[PDB]
Amino acid sequence: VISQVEAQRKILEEAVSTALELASGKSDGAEVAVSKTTGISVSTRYGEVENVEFNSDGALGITVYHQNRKGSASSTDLSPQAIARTVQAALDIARYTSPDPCAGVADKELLAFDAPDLDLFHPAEVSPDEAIELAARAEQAALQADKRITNTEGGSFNSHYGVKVFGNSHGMLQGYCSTRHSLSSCVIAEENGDMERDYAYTIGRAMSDLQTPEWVGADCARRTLSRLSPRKLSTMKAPVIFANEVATGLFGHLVGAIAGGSVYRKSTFLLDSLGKQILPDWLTIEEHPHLLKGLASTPFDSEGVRTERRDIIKDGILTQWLLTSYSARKLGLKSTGHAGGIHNWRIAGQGLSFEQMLKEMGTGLVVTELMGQGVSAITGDYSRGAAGFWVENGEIQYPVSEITIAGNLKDMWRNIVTVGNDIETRSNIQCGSVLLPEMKIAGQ
Amino acid sequence: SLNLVSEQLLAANGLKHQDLFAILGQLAERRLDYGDLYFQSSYHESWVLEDRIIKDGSYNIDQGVGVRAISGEKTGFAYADQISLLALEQSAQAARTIVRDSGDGKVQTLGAVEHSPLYTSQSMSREEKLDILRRVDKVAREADKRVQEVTASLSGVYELILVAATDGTLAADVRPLVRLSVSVLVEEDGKRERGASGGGGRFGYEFFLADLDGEVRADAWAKEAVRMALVNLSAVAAPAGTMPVVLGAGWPGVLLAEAVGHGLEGDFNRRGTSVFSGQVGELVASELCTVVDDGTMVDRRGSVAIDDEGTPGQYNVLIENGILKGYMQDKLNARLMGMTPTGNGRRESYAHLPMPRMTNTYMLPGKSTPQEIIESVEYGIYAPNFGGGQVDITSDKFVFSTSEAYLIENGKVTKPVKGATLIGSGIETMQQISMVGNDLKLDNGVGVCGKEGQSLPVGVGQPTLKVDNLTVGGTA
Amino acid sequence: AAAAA
Ligand code: NA
Ligand code: NA
Ligand SMILES: [Zn+2]
Repeated sequence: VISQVEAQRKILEEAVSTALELASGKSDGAEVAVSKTTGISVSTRYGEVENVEFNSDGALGITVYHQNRKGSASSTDLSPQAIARTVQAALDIARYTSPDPCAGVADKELLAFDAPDLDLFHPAEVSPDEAIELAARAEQAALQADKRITNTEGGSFNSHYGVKVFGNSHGMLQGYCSTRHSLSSCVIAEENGDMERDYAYTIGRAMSDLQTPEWVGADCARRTLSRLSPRKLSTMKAPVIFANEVATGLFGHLVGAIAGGSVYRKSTFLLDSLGKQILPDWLTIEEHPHLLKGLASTPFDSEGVRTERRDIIKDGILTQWLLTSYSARKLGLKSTGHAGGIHNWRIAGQGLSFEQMLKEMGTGLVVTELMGQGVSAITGDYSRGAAGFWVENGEIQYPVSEITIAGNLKDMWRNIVTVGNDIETRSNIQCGSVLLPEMKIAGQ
Repeated sequence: SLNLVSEQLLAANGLKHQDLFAILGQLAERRLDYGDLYFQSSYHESWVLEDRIIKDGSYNIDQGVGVRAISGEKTGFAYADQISLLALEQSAQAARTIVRDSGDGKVQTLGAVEHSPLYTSQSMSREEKLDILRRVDKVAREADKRVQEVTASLSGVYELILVAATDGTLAADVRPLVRLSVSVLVEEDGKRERGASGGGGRFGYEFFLADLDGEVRADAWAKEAVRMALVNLSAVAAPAGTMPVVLGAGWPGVLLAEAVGHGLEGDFNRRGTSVFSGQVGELVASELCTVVDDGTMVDRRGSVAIDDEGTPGQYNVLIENGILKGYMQDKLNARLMGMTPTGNGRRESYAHLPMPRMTNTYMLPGKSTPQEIIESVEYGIYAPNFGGGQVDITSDKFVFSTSEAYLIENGKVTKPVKGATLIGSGIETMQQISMVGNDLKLDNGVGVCGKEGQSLPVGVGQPTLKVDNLTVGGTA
Repeated sequence: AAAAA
């Protein structure tokens, strides 16, 4: 694999240099990104091979600038003649677009000319038959757990490696390799004519970081069986715990509300909140772009800008926006290295286990799965479909479904009671379960 | 048409029909029910207006071949971002490893047949395209002094496809698609809101300058985005609980298209994982309800002259007077269920597997007037527009959020209310339909459907209809 | 299983 990848990396570096040189005589600036991803995706049904898919995907994108006018083009063909056609297409577009002084190559002083090695590349030579056996073991372990498991949506295994190279007309040319592997299963249980589905998974940059297939199947069966025979709650007001797996997404809504694109257009409910305490005074959100092997670590953003350790929220206070080159320029600020999103968020627990949080709440709703859109970027209004469990006397009583939870993000974030030590560790944003004092629940 | 596509995808890349025979032969060395070769090339352009200027544009190209080998439940699949003999050979040799056993080699002779044309095969100048966007900006800003921002975009695709299979299928398509999108922001005394409009279909950009009820279409849509934004600016908190809901005609058909339409896709029903599995012949809906999926609609975004397996688009009655009649299929799931292809085998591109998918999904009209429907409600909600949502076809749940909605009080539409999320069961909701209007419409050409990470252009529609009880996720 | 405009 490693010899294949280094051969690909050389071809990609040449593609970037070729595109920049073709652009250089006819534009004031240019940015070029290329990538190649290769691997396998397999599934099983009742432990037998179902699908075997061989993946091989390439891409080249260019943006050019002249008189502050911009134009872009892309191709999946990386031959020199296809590159030439792509460059000419972008140049032709920039003849007709209007001058816009916030557009252009990122500032030279912010570029990662000498980008750090973040150890994201851990290849495996997994054969299709080996892949199928991992997926089959996970699915079989789930199916064997309980006689109420009467159907399946299968086992799945994925393993891929990638190479990415970025260059621009300030002279940056840097690239890096990465890997991702995952294993999952999803089964169906039934009780009294009512069917429910759930899943479990493991993910990592190295194969030796994954949970076992038997762990995955056990977790899948546990989750699926816990959903059986739910109740539809009556309409009420009650306390709500966002379980860890959905609490990460609750903090996730911050990203859209502090993104520079929404801030300069005045299309965010947090427009007037920079420097304000929007979360509890004990709560800090840490961004860590340079964690070794990190799931969302990156040595530079999609515009080649350096990524930095930052506390986005510090003691409850909003400390900065999430900016790109264009949105920074609209605001009179500098890029914060957020072109392409956020880069590992961490929120510490305040001491309690999930069990201790149930005891503190006493009576209320735990949400474990959320559905739909239902979140307004401009107002903060929140209304989402939910499934989970009803809690009384500090103990889970029964599963619930076919209900909504509603509020406004400003009030929800400000009045968080606590965050648990039960940290979800498979995602970009990582935190434990979160307790809120009240939401409006719609049902019967 | 088959000749024209063959010259562009095969002859121009050094391939002949005998190369197709050779590669299908390589697949049929193994014990297979079916194999196919799928060729594609496309070009995509876009232009964007914002801050009263032509801010951006793009030109994107893709091309390639995908190869499948199928035995019973099983599929092997490989592909390449190029069209060449070597890419075909490498892809076939990888895909056929799904089964080790030898086959008899007995394929059916390749032979094309005619199908009905459903859409045409720069048609406008660059400055004329950009003038559509300039016109939208001018009309939106002129409509109300509170309009502060306008983003308008034009998108166009030209796509060629050719499919050849071991069952003798040899077919081609030429697929145009255009879309105009408009978004506006309004401001008053420090309060801001947004509204949107647009659409399109399988034709050129001239559609956007044609007549819509006595005005230029682009002008009408610019004004609609402003109207929507101002309704939202005035809207108050929505009520919470179970109550009657009147769903508007057109795009609000997305709610049942998604919940019931995905429920009736043949892959879920073959596996037994849909709530509709084994229910053919049963009453799954009010007797007032007939639901169709229709791939045959001339010029529509959701239509398929052929699907991605070469099966011509069809008018498929899924539910008729409340009774479940059958399922949407691809070739794989039709064989396993003992049924036949329906024209629903669709794939996002050559780099993805086909599966059963929707085309244009809608409910047929009934006998009530929309006025009669509204007059029947003492207290409830009227919902003429939605954003998006999500469905669970196993436990039978849907979740969809309103984008324009009102209270109904004493049989009249009254106060506008803010985004609310509606939740319910697909079967229970259809059984709660007590009135069906005489005002069928489809969406303007905006639908996008996702399944297993694959996004496709679709249509949705319905008349006005009344759901007697549905949970509304407001705050009040 | 997720649709939008
Ligand atoms: Na230059
Ligand atoms: Na026909
Ligand atoms: Zn869909």
